[PDB]
Amino acid sequence: MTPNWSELVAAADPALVLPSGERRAEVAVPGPLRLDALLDLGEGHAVGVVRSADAARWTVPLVRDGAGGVRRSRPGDGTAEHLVAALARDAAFVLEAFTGAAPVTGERGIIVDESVIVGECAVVKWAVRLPAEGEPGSPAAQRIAALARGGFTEMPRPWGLLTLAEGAQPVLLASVVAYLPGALDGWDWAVDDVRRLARGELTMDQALLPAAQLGTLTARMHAALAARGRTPATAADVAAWGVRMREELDEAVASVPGAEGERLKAWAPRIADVYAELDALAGTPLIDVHGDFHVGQILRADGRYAVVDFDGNPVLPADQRAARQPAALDVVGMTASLDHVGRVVVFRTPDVDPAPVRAWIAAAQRSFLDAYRTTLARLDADDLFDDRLLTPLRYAQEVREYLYAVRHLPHWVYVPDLSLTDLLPERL
Ligand SMILES: [Cl-]
Ligand SMILES: [Cl-]
Ligand SMILES: [Mg+2]
Ligand SMILES: [Mg+2]
Ligand SMILES: [Mg+2]
Ligand SMILES: [Mg+2]
Ligand SMILES: [Mg+2]
Repeated sequence: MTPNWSELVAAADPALVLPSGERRAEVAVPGPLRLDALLDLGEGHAVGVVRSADAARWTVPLVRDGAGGVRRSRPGDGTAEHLVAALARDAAFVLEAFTGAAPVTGERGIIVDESVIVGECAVVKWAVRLPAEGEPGSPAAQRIAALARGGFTEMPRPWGLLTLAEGAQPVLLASVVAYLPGALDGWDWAVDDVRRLARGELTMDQALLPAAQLGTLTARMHAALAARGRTPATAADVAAWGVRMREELDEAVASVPGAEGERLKAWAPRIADVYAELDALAGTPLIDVHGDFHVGQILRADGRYAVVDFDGNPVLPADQRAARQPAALDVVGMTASLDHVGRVVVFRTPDVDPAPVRAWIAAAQRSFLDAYRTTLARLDADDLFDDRLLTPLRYAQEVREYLYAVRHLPHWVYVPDLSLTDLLPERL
C-alpha cells in the first residue's frame, strides 16, 4: 500500500521544506524530516507541519507526485486551490472560514516578501518557518480574526485562516484574503496626494481628508482588537520601555554623522527627559495592536482603504511580536509616517513650495488625531487611547528613522532631523 504521509515525509529529501527548493548541499536542511501534523486536503493535497533534524519547524504545502512520491506544492499544482475549497466546504488544526470564501480555482504565483493567487480573486499566503512548539509567532491570524469578528472591513476581506492549535495563540499556517489587483500602498498614494497639493491640483481640505480617514480607520481597528481584552502595563513594562528607548537614542547619537548628528546630540538630553516620565505611566492599557503601522501598510483604491501586514514589529524578537502594546504606538506610527510623507515630497520634488506641505504636515496630524478620537468616542472605546504616550513614543519613532538611515540609507537622516525640528518645543 502507498505509505502514509508520515513515511513519505520521513523518506523525502530534506529540501522538501524549502519554497525555493534544494540549496547547496554544503548547507542543506538536515534530515531526516519528521511529520508532526498533517491536514489532508483531498486528492493528494495536504498541509504538513514538518520538523527538520535541527528541530526547526516548517509549514509545507504538500502534493503526492508519482515521480518522486511527495514534493512541495508549486503554483498550479492546486494545493492552494484545495485549501480554499476546504474553507468554503484533524484536532491539531483550526480551519476558520469567513463569509465570502468560495471554492475558486486556478493558481498563479506572485513574489512578495509564499503567496499564491487563486481564482484571480483571492491570495493564499503560506507560513514557511514556524516558531518552536508552544512559543509565540506571528499574531496575524489573531489580528485578522479579531477584526473580522468585530465588523472591521477596511482590510482585504478575509476568506479563511488555517492555524495549529497550540501555545498561547494558535500558530498561523496559512491565510486567505481578497486579492486587490489595482491597489497601491501609501508610500505611493499619500506621496502623490501631497505632491498634488503642492502643485495646487488639490486643496488643503482635499489633501487632508485621507489623514482623517486614516484616523477613523485606526480607531475602528483598535476598537475591534480591544474586544479581545486589555492588559495594564506594569512598572517593569514601562521601565523596560525607557531602557530600550534610551539605548536606541544612545546608538543614534553615536552613529549619526554630520550636522544632523550634532543637532541630535544637542536634542538627546530633552528626548531622554521625556523618556523619564514613562515611569508614571504604569497601568496604561495594552491591547492587541497592528504593531508596524504606517502609510506603507495602507492600500487605497477607488476611495477604499485597506490595512495589511499584521505580523508585528520586525525589529522586536520574533517571540515578542504577538505581545500587547499601547494603542498609542499605532497612533504615533501613523502620525510619524504622515509627517515623513511630507518630508519626502519636499525632498524629492523639484520646484516644490514647502510652505503648503509643512502646513499639511501639522494639519494632517491634527486631522488624524481628531478623527481617531471622535471615532473612538462614537464606538465607546475612548479609554484604550492614553495620549500621555504621544510625545515619548513619537520621539522614539523618529529615533528609529536615524537607525534605519545609518544602517540602510544614510541620507534618510533628513527625515527625523526635519520632523524633530518641527516637533521639539521651539523654546529650546
Ligand atoms: Cl520639510
Ligand atoms: Cl528620500
Ligand atoms: Mg532522494
Ligand atoms: Mg540535498
Ligand atoms: Mg554544512
Ligand atoms: Mg508592509
Ligand atoms: Mg510584516
